[PDB]
Amino acid sequence: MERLVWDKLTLLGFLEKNHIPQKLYYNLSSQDKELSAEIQSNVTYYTLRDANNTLIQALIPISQDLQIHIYKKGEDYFLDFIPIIFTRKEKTLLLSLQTSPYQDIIKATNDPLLANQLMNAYKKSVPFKRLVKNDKIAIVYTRDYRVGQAFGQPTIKMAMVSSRSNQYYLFSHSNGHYYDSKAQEVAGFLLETPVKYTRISSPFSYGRFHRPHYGVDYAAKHGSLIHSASDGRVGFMGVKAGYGKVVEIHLNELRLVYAHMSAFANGLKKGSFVKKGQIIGRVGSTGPHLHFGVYKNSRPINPLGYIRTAKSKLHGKQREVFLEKAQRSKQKLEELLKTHSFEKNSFYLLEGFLEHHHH
Ligand code: NI
Ligand code: NI
Ligand SMILES: [Zn+2]
Repeated sequence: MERLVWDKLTLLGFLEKNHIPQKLYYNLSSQDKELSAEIQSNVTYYTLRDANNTLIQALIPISQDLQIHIYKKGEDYFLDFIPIIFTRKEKTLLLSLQTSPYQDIIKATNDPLLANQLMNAYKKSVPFKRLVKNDKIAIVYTRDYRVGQAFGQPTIKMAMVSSRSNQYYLFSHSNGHYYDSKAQEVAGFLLETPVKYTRISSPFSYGRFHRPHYGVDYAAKHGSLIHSASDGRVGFMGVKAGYGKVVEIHLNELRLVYAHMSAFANGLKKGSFVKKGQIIGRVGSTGPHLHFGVYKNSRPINPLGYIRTAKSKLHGKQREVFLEKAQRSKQKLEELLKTHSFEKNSFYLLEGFLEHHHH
């Protein structure tokens, strides 16, 4: 297949451009239409054409693990939402600061995405802002690959920065949030419910085997006020097929989506800075509901996990398992730092983490 980069088309625009009957979109359920609205610009997608240059297949990612599959069978086109098959690689970055955290990470990885994730993860960290030459930064992270090619964003499993001989750790969890070594949340966001809803008509779902919905649908009256769940900056504001009128707001590594609006607030525009609690529009059905979506580092995440008044902590068996892994991870990081000298090199980018050792 040809590997290409998505630019500005909608699904419908893509169908039109390639002479695929547009009913393939119009016939979708409203849930599938919402799903189809999340094709991001710059995603890598795949196409296959026949001798006539007719589009006979396409694979278009809508998340890190779901994609649209369009294919011609006999005389007709079909559209499925299917899993993405991928390979995951783990690396360990070990770094002695030479210039700035950001520049050094780029030097060692050539990856702005990872560098931005670290800055964001430590955004409120006082020791982080006070890092100086020869302070240490370690990151254990994974990246996902499709036929050899990385896609989406990396995932930080563990990070550590040292300042004045003290080490400041954070760890990911399968729930998508970061935790310190006492299993309490760090680098969180306190989001507020953005509308007065009558009920949640459809919660967030990965749709995973034991259905995918990448937001929360809040049933509300047409015209109900919609308030920003957070501070941030408006990125997009307008109409997207499947979402109707929508506002997107960015804050650190979050993108927050508010869809199906009947109207935007007067004077709101692309680039507007907004405050948590500020009115950004009104509920519509462009019956009525607000679709509220949250994306961390490009990946959809359950918004409800961040609507809380306090910082989260892990509990029960989740806490036990976490702390066990955290201890093992900390011990292993020390061993790796002992066995890779910053006299020889300012950084090391190592294959794997727990299994990494020499002979
Ligand atoms: Ni090594
Ligand atoms: Ni061995
Ligand atoms: Zn929805």
